[PDB]
Amino acid sequence: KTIGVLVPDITNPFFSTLMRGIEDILYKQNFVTILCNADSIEYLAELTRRGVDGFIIATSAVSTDAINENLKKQGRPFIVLDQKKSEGFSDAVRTDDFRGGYLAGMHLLSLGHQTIALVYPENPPENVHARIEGFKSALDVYQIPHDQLILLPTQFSKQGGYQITAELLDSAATGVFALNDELAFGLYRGLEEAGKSIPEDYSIIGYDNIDMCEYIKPKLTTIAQPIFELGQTSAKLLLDRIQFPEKEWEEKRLPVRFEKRFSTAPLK
Amino acid sequence: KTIGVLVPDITNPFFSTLMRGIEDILYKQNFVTILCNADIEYLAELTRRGVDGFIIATSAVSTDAINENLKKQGRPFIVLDQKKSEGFSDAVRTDDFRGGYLAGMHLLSLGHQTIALVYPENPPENVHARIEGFKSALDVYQIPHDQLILLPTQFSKQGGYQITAELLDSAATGVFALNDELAFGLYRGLEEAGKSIPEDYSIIGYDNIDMCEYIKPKLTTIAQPIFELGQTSAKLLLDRIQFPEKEWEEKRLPVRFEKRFSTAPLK
Ligand SMILES: OC[C@H]1O[C@H](O)[C@H](O)[C@@H]1O
Ligand SMILES: OC[C@H]1O[C@H](O)[C@H](O)[C@@H]1O
Ligand SMILES: [Cl-]
Ligand SMILES: [Cl-]
Ligand SMILES: [Cl-]
Ligand SMILES: [Cl-]
Ligand SMILES: [Cl-]
Ligand SMILES: [Cl-]
Ligand SMILES: [Cl-]
Ligand SMILES: [Cl-]
Repeated sequence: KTIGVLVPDITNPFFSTLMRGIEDILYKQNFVTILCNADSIEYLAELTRRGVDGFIIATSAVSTDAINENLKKQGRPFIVLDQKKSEGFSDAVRTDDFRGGYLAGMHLLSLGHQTIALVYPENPPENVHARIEGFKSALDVYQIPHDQLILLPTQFSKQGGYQITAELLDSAATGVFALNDELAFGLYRGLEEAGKSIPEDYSIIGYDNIDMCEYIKPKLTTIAQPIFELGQTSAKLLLDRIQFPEKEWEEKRLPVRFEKRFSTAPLK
Repeated sequence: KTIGVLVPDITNPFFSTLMRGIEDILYKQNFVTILCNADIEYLAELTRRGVDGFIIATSAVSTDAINENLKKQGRPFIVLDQKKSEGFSDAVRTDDFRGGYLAGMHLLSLGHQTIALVYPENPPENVHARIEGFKSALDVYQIPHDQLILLPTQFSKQGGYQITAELLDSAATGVFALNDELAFGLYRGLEEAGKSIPEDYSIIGYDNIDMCEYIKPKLTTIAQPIFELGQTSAKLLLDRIQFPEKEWEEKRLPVRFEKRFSTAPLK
C-alpha cells in the first residue's frame, strides 16, 4: 500500500505542490505516499526491496537501467512526467512546455521588447529545453535574430537567479524570461538590491505559477502549469494501472496558460 | 538502509530545508531518506516495508502507533519540532520560548504597545511555547494580556493573507507572525490594502526560511538553525543505530534574532 514519488528538488514549491496533488488522490485509496529527493545512491533498488508498490518519477536522475532492473523485473508499475523521459510500458503525464515558452515569448515581444534575456538552468532538462524552443519560435515570428537573446545560464534556484543579476544589468536586455518562478524571485532580489524597479527597468515573466507569485510585489506574470492537477493525474493513472494492468498505455498532456500580472510593461 | 522522515507540512520551506539537512548526513552513510507528509497508518505501513528508523516532526503520529510499530519492531526514532517526547527516543529541539521572547522584546523596544499575534489555530506545543515566550516579554513591559490582538488562522501564506482585514481595523501597530509563511500572507494582504511595511505595520516572523531575503522589505525574523536541525536529527539517529545503548539525549539548539527591514520605531 505504498507509492514512491521521485522528484529532482523537494525545496521547489512546484514539487511539493505536485506531491500534494498526488497525495490527494492516493489518500482516498488508503495508499501511503512517500517522497524521495533524487538529483545528480540506488533509490529504486532500495525502495523496490522495501516492497514499494508503484512509483511516480519526475526526475531524469532515475535511469532506464535502474527502472528495468528493479521496477520491471519486480512488476512495480510507474508513471513518468516532468524531467523524466518516456519509458516503454509506463504511462506519462506532461504539460505543454513548447506552448508555454511560446506564450512567454509572444507576450514580451507584443510589449515591444526586442533584446531579451533568458535565465535558465545550465544543461536544462528536456522539458525546460522545450520551453526554450517554444520561446525561440516566438522570436522567429518577430524575426528576432536568435543571437539577440542574452543567454544567462545559472543554477536552477532563487540563488541562481540572484547571482546572474549583475550579468543582466550589464546587458542591453529590457525583458526577461525566467525558466521558473524561483529564478524570477532571485532576479527580483538582485534588482531590488541594485536600486532597480520591476517593471519600469525590467519586464520579467516566470514559469510555473507557484503560489508565491501572488505574494511578491509586483505580482509575477508567469506561465501557469496546472501543478496540483498534474499530481492528481499522475496518481489517478497509477491507480488505474494497478487496478487494470493491461489498460491502454497513456501519455496525457495538460495545457498551460498565461497568467498576466504586474511584472511586465510596454517598452518605452 | 531506509530512514523515514515524517513532517506535518512538506509545502512549508522549513520542512523541505529540514529534509535537506537530514539527507546531507544520511547520504554519506548510504542511507535512503524518504519523506511522508502526515497531518491513515503511516508507521504501520512503513514499518511493514522494513523502514529501519524514523525522524518524527509531526504530532499526528501517536504514542500508541509508535509503541505498536516502532518499539515492538526495534526501529529507533528521533522526535523533534511538533512531536512530543517519547520514552527511549532521542530528541532535538530549538528554543521556542526564547524566540518568542526575543520577538516580543524587539517589538516592545520599538514602542509598539498594541500588538497582533498571527498564529495557527490549535497550535502545536512548540508554537505555543513561542507564544508563552512572547507573553513573558509583554509581562516585562506590563502590557496587559488584553490589548494583545489575537488573530488565529490557517498555518500558511493563505491563512496570513486571510486575517489581514481583521488586522486592519484593530489598533495594532506591530505584528508577530508565528512563522514566515504567515508573515508573507500579511505582506500580500497589506500591499493589496495600500498599506506599507514598516510604515504602517512592523512585522516580525519566525524561522528565517530563505524567502525572507527575497521579499521587500526583507523580513525581520527569529532564525531557527533549520538545516543544522535536520543534520543533528540525522546524526542522533545514526549514533543510536551504531550504539543502541548510548545516552538518551534531548539536544536543544539556539535561535537568533535576524534584524532586517520589516520593523521600525513607532511614530
Ligand atoms: O520549477 C521547477 C521546474 O523544474 C521542473 O521540471 C518543473 O516543470 C518546474 O518548472
Ligand atoms: O514554519 C513551520 C513551523 O511549523 C513547525 O513547527 C516549525 O518549527 C516552523 O516554525
Ligand atoms: Cl504552489
Ligand atoms: Cl509557493
Ligand atoms: Cl516582495
Ligand atoms: Cl492545478
Ligand atoms: Cl496548482
Ligand atoms: Cl486490465
Ligand atoms: Cl529590504
Ligand atoms: Cl551501545
